[PDB]
Amino acid sequence: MEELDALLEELERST
Amino acid sequence: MEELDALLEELER
Amino acid sequence: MANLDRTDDLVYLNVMELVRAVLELKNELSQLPPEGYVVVVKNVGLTLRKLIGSVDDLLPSLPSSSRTEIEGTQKLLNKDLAELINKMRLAQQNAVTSLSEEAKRQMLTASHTLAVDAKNLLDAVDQAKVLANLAH
Repeated sequence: MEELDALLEELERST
Repeated sequence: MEELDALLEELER
Repeated sequence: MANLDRTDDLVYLNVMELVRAVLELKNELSQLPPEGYVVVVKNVGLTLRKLIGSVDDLLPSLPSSSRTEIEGTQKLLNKDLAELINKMRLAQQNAVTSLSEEAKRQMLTASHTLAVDAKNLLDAVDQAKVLANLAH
C-alpha cells in the first residue's frame, strides 16, 4: 500500500 | 450497486 | 509488518483512483463556477461505482463471514456520497450569497470523509484476504 499511503498524506495536507 | 446508481441518477437531474 | 502485493489488486487500484478524484475536487473547488460543481462530484461518483463493482466481483471468493463487515463499509460509502451530493446542492443554492465559502468547505469535508471511508473498505478487504490466506 505504499503509493496510496502517500496519496492519503497529500489528502491530509490538503486539509 | 442499487442505491449507488440511484444516486448517480439524482446527480444527472 | 507485511504489505500485500498490489500488482493486480483492482480494489487497491480503484481506491487510489477514488482518492485522486477527491484530491482533484479538493484542489480545484476554488477555480470553479456553480456549474463545475456537478462535474467534480460526478467524477467522484463514477470512481466510487467502479470501486464498489470491483469489490462485488471479489466478495464471493472470500469467506462468508467477512461479507458482513465489508458490506457495512460499502453502505457507509453510499451515505458519504449522498452527503457529498447534499452539500453540492447547498453550494449551488448559495452560489451568490455569503454562505458560499461555508458550503464549499462542507463539500471538501464530505469528500474527505468519503476518501477516508474508502480506505476503511480497503482495510476490511485486505483483512479478509489475509484471514482467508491462513484458513486452509
